Amino acid sequence: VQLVESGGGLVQPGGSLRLSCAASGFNVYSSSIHWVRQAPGKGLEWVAYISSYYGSTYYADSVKGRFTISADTSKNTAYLQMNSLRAEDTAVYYCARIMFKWVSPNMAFDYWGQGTLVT
Amino acid sequence: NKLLSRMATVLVFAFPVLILCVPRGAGVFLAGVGVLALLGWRGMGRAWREYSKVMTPLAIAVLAFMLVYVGSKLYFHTPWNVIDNPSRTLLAILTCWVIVRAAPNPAWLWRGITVGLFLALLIVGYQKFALNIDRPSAWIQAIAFANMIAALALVGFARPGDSRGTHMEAWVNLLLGTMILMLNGTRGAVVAMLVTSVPMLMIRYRRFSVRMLIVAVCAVATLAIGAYMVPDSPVSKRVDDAVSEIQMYRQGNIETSVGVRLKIWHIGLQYFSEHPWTGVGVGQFARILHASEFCHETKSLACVLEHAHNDIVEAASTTGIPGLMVMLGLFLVPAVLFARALRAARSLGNPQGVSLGGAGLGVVMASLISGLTQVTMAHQANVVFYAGLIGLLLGMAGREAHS
Amino acid sequence: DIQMTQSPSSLSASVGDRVTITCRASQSVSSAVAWYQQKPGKAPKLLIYSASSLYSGVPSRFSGSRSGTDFTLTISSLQPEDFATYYCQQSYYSLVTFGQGTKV
Repeated sequence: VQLVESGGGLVQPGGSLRLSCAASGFNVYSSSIHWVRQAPGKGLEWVAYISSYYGSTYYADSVKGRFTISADTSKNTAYLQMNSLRAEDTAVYYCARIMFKWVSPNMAFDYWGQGTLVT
Repeated sequence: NKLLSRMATVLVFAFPVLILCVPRGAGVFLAGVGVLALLGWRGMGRAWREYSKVMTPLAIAVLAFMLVYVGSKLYFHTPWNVIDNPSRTLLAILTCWVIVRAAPNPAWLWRGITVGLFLALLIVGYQKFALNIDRPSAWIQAIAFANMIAALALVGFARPGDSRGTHMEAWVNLLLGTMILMLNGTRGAVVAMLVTSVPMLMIRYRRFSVRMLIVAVCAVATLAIGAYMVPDSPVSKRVDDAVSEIQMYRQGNIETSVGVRLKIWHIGLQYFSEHPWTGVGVGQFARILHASEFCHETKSLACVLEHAHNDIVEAASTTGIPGLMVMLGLFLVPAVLFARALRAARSLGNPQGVSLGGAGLGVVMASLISGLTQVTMAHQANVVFYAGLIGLLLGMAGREAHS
Repeated sequence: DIQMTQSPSSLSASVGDRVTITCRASQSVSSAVAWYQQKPGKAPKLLIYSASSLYSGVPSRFSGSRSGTDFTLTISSLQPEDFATYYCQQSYYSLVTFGQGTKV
C-alpha cells in the first residue's frame, strides 16, 4: 500500500495548480483521502478531504471557495485543484489516508505520501 | 397499589428520552428503577413466585453467565476491571423484577419511542449541520448510539394496531431511525436494521403470512442479484469493494480491512481449537496476538488490537466452551422467552402482547446481527442499554401473556 | 472553529528521562485525538489513535491517556531515535485541526 503525489513547482501568485495523488494497494472510493500542508519551518495545516462513499467534502477556512478536491475511482487517484493562489500558500503538500472505520470510528491518519513542494 | 402502576407507566414512557437524549440518562433511569423497588417491600417476595416461568430464565441465565465469567479470574489473574462491564448485565434482572411487581401501561411505551426518536433526530441534526461534527452522536459513542437508535426504531416498529394512523406512525418510526443512522454514518447498522425489519413485517401487517414474506424476500434477493448483470451502478462497485480484498487474502498479501478481519478471526478460531475448554482467559485477547507466530514474523495492524470484533469468535477464543455457551445463552434465552409469550398472547387474542413479543424478538435478532460484526460486550453503554431494554420489554410481555 | 494548544512548545531531555506532552482543546472532543511523530524533512507517522491505543510498529514505550478535555502523551524512556517533533490532531469536529506542534 503506497501513496505518491506529484504536480508541484514554481507558480506566480494569482495562478492555478493541480496535484495528483496516485494511490496503490487499495481503492480510493473505499477510504477517505485527506490533503494536508505544512508551511516551511511551521506546523501542519489541514485543508480538505472527501468522504468515503458519499463524496461529501469539507474545506478549511482559508482555502474554502478556491480549492477543488476530487476523486476518480476509474483511475484510483485523488486530485486537489487550487485557484487564485497567494504567497501564503507556499508549503509542502502531503497525502493522507484514515484507518479502517471499524478499527477507529474517528479519523486517524496512518499511511502518508512523500509530499511535494509548491511555491 | 395504583401509584406504582402510574409511576412505572411514566417511567417506561420517559425511558427512551432519558437514554437517548438526556446526557446522563442511564444513571437517572437506574435511580428511577430504584425509587420503585424501594417502595414495595413485601412485594417482590410474592412476585417472583407468580412469574417464575419467565423470571427464572432471566435470573439463572444471568447468574450462570456471571459465575462462568468470574470463574476465569481464579487462574487467569487479570484485574477486576474486566468484570466491571458484565456487572451491568445483572441490571436486567432488577429492571424485569421491578416491572413484574409494578404493572405498567405499555400503551405509553410506543409514544415514548416515537417522541425519543424525533427528539434524537432533532439533536443529531443540530450536531451535524451547525456544530460541525463528523460522528454526530448525542452524548455517547457513535457505534453504541447507532445500536441504541436501531433497537429503539425496531421496538417502535411493532406498533399495536391496524389503522391508517398506526401504519403511519410505524412507518415514520423506521423513517426517523434511518435518517438518524445515516446522519451518523455507520451504514452497517443501517443494513442490519433493514434486514432485521423484514421478518418483523410478520408483526407489522397481520395479513401477510409466511408465504407473503418468502415471496417478498425472494423478490428482494432477485433485485439485488440484478446488479451484476450491468456492473456500472454504485450497487455493483461497493460489494465489489471486498472481492479484491478476499482474493488478495487468499494470496500472500493480507493488509486490508477484510483481510485483517479474517486474519484475526482465523488466529482466534485456531487458538480456540488448540484450547477447547478454557482459552487465554476473560478479556485478555491481546495475549493470543502477542504470543502467536504470525505477529512474530510481521507487524501488521492485526497484531495491536485489544479485542476481536466478532462476538462468536471473541467469546470463544477468550473463554472457551463454557464461555461460548453462556454468551450465546445471554441472547438466546430471551429469544426463547419471547416466543413463549408471543404464542400465548396469540392464543389469547390480546394484540398488544403479540406486538410486544414481536418487538422483543426483533431486538434479539438485531443484537445478534450487530454482534456478527462487532463485540457488543466492550461498550458499557451498549451493555447497560441492552440489559435494560431486554429486561423491560419482557416484563410487560409476560404481564400481558399471563393476564 | 476549534483551537488546539500544546505545552511545552519545545523541551529537551536526556536519554532515559520520561517526558510528557499535553494537548489541550477549545471545545469538548470525546476521544478523537491522535498523535503523530514528524522527523525533519520526512512524512509524519501515526503513533496513538483514539488517544489510548497504539498503532502497529510503534514500541510499547509510547502511551497516551485522557483526563477530561486535557489530553496528555508520555513516553516510557527516551532512545536516540525518539528526538523528533510531535503533533496532536482532533477529529471529532468535521473540520479537523492540528496543534501548534511540540519539539523534542
